[PDB]
Amino acid sequence: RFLKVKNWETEVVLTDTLHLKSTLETGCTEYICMGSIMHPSATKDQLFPLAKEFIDQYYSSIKRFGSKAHMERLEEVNKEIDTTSTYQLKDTELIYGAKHAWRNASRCVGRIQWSKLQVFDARDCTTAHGMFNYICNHVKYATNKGNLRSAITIFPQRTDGKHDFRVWNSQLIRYAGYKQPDGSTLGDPANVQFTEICIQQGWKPPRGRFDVLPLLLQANGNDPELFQIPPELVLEVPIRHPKFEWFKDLGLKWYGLPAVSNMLLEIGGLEFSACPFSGWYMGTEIGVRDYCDNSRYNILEEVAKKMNLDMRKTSSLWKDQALVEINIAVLYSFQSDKVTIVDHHSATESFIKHMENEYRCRGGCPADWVWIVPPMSGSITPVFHQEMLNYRLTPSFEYQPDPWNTHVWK
Amino acid sequence: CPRFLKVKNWETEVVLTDTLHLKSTLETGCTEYICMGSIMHPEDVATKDQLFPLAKEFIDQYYSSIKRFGSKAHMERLEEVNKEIDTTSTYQLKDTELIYGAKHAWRNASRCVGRIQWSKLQVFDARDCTTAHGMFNYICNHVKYATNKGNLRSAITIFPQRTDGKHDFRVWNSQLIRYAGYKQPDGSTLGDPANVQFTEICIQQGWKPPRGRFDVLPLLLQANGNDPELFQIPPELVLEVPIRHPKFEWFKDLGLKWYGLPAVSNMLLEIGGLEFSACPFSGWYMGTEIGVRDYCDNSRYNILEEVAKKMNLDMRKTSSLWKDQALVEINIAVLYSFQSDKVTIVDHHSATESFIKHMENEYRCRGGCPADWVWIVPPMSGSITPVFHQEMLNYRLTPSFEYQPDPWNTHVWK
Ligand code: HEM
Ligand code: HEM
Ligand SMILES: Cc1cc(N)nc(CCc2cc(F)cc(CC[C@@H]3CCCN3)c2)c1
Ligand SMILES: Cc1cc(N)nc(CCc2cc(F)cc(CC[C@@H]3CCCN3)c2)c1
Ligand SMILES: C[C@H](O)[C@H](O)[C@H]1CNc2nc(N)[nH]c(=O)c2N1
Ligand SMILES: C[C@H](O)[C@H](O)[C@H]1CNc2nc(N)[nH]c(=O)c2N1
Ligand SMILES: [Zn+2]
Repeated sequence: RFLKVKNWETEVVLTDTLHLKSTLETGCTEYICMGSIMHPSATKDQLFPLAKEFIDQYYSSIKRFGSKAHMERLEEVNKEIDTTSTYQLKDTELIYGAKHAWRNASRCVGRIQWSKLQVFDARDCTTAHGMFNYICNHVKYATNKGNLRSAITIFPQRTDGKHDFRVWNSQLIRYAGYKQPDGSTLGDPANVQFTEICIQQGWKPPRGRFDVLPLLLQANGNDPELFQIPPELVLEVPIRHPKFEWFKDLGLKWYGLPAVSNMLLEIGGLEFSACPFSGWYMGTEIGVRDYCDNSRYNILEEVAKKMNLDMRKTSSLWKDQALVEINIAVLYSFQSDKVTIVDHHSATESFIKHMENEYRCRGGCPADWVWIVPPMSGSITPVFHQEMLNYRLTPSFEYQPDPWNTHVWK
Repeated sequence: CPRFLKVKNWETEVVLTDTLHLKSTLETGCTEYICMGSIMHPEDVATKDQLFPLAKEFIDQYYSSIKRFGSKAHMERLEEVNKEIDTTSTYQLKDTELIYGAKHAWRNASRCVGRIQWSKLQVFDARDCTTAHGMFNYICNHVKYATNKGNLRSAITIFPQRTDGKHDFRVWNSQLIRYAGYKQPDGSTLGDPANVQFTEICIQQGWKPPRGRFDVLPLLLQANGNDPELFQIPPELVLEVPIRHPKFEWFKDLGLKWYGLPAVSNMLLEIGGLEFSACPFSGWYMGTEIGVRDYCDNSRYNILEEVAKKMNLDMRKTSSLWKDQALVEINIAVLYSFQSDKVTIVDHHSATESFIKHMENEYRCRGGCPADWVWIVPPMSGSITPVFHQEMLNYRLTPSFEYQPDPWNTHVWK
């Protein structure tokens, strides 16, 4: 049945019909909502209807549903699943599938850009060296000297589960984290375990606060191999503040390119376990979560100190004030270095415009309020006031197990 | 449905196990295929047959809570209730049950961050009320008790339950204390834009409006399904706080103030299948309710622009974050003003920390704690509060507070 969503600030009401096309589970039931749970919980027989569904919607998108080309594609695919227990996507299908996995990503506030995605087909890759070459090309292309461009690189699909392609890095570019003797942590605390795996694998750590991690790449189920991304390919931004002259002295920097490399791309029942994708940052991703999460860089105290704020009571809101200044700094630094970045006001504004576009042309837009609303100043952004329906459309990006839990070494 | 559900805190890695969800009752609005977790709201009167098991379930729960389950007094209460539903199509709660039920409706309110306080609720039994004048008396006493000269105390006043649906008690006000809002001929709004409709109802009903920026609305009170009647709350019972800033001397020049007592009066209390359509309850504010929503929502008092001007902020680019900057200062002022006037208020850091402690205790002692993340996380600085990182399960337990239709939409005028 048709569902309505209201914006409580503008009184705009949209009608969702698109949800009628979803299949696999949200995690919720009529009795229990799991909207804030981060991760809720093939064969020839399972494969064809999934392939059929996908081919059907592809040919429906290019206005040739039921065509001879459509009819023959279905036959070709069925015949191929028959003999090889799988099938291969056409290039046009791969590109359509990747764009729509982004289009369907309910947790992404950046989806107004969804159809401008550069798709790199790396399905001919066979070795970690080949993966490294492809990933370098991606990074170089996507960075584009600061004028960032959205991109995805797609490695060979899963076959028997024993020969998976995986990027072991959760993101292509991240800073190392080190467990110090005294008990504290140097670098990025989120990456302490992964940093230790790289060290355990032969990586010589500079033990700095912003050491770019090496790539750990697994091809065709083999042991992963270490690679250093060439430093000229890694664009970084020193963080400074437009008024606080002392801010530069904090010694902070971040990288310009956000590139998720641990997710799984599902298209027509096919599983692409290595599909690193990248866009550009929303300022709060760095300024709020990376720098101010207690379990991350945790710099609020220091900043509030230099701001000489009253830090004895919570109700002075010293944390909130230091937080805003940090996020001003990040946006100012990127903009000053002409590195693409978006603030949470502009991004959420664009997302409301996108939703309206999608309801008009597509009959809806799956969206996860819990992730869409920014981690600071929530209700002064327009998505706070926007009701959203969340549901799962395919093609899609999914979570998968960390490779160091599933991999049986040499 | 699975016996155990786990929730993780992603900052602390603490994992909690929920069994309480097995007792969930009505719908969330969600399905296997769609989640409605961000949807704000996702005559008929229970029949004899619908009422029996709802009453039994509640009575069983009550007698379990007092460690007398299966006792003689328990079986006798069951029998008395059953006969009463049989002979009168309804039944009456004992005072003990009424108090237990109200406290648990609060305990079960998944959208409430203040529930660590739930067992400390003063319950006022107004089921002997017959007239709007009497409702007025009960509500004034509630307000005065709850206000306690600034040392606020949580309270609920419970008016007679629904009978046939044609004799409902209702407070027409959505909250006991709100400021009027006036639409002007040029399209601008004076006062609180949120209350323009209700304000015009009051004016039609005979209220003489002072037409100012902070006019306390009168009470519009309906007893026994009769037409509602207007009453002015004695102004000495309405504690207010002028808003000033500990640093910006000019902040007081904005002429802002707010009332001390948040008191919701449009919700329905369900206990044992009985429906209490008039049950105003009150607590104390979290600062952001005022500083972020009331003052800074664009469709509310919307003062961000004027605060930013007096702060001399660059307001031409959003990326200067001038809005965020002014928002923080406004919320510093609100907390500073309440604390200085010794009126109870809690900041969002303290409230959410207490809520996590509460939720952990509930998981351990009760087997769970329904919580609505979308409502629990504060409207500013979300991720620097501990609830942001906390996975939650949302489900409906009874006794409960529920939404109900606005009374002007359903009332049959006499
Ligand atoms: C182009 C600019 C983009 C912006 C500004 C943007 C913004 C964001 C933000 C702020 C998040 C939340 C991330 C987090 O909290 O960890 C997110 C999530 C996500 N984005 Fe986008 N994004 C962009 C591009 C892309 C692209 C190119 C793709 C894929 C082709 C994509 C797919 C996703 C997915 C699948 C998630 C959810 C990830 C998860 O569940 O952990 N995004 N995006
Ligand atoms: C004692 C201090 C209390 C605090 C600090 C507190 C805090 C809050 C806050 C911040 C909200 C969100 C309100 C909004 O955004 O409109 C809320 C909602 C709610 N509170 Fe509490 N509260 C308190 C007392 C109470 C009491 C005494 C009751 C009932 C007996 C109660 C029941 C509820 C309910 C049912 C909601 C959901 C309201 C809705 O859906 O509109 N609270 N509370
Ligand atoms: C494509 C893209 C664009 C954009 N602006 N941001 C992203 C996310 C980038 C990112 C970059 C990064 F370094 C780390 C993470 C992980 C965040 C954790 C893991 C899951 C829950 N939270 C994510 C991707
Ligand atoms: C008991 C209680 C304590 C507390 N701190 N806050 C509350 C809520 C008080 C309140 C006070 C108020 F003035 C308005 C509201 C509801 C505002 C909007 C209208 C539609 C959805 N929400 C709520 C109650
Ligand atoms: C659309 C969304 O559900 C709506 O704006 C909600 C979000 N969370 C909220 N949270 C609280 N505490 N109060 C609210 O009024 C709202 N509004
Ligand atoms: C428990 C909760 O689901 C978790 O902290 C979520 C909340 N919302 C989020 N939103 C975004 N964009 N990113 C996140 O990592 C999270 N974390
Ligand atoms: Zn749900």
